[PDB]
Amino acid sequence: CTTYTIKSGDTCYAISQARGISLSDFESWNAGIDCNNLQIGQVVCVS
Ligand SMILES: [Zn+2]
Ligand SMILES: [Zn+2]
Repeated sequence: CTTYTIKSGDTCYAISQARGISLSDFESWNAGIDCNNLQIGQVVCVS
């Protein structure tokens, strides 16, 4: 897991798209993450 910290206006889709990964793979690395309720400062895996 490469970590990334959620910033204002971030979405799981935009994070995935910017890194050239599928949103499904991103979800598989992020244990039931709630993509419609992200918190500023939340830490996610991007690899
Ligand atoms: Zn894949
Ligand atoms: Zn939700």
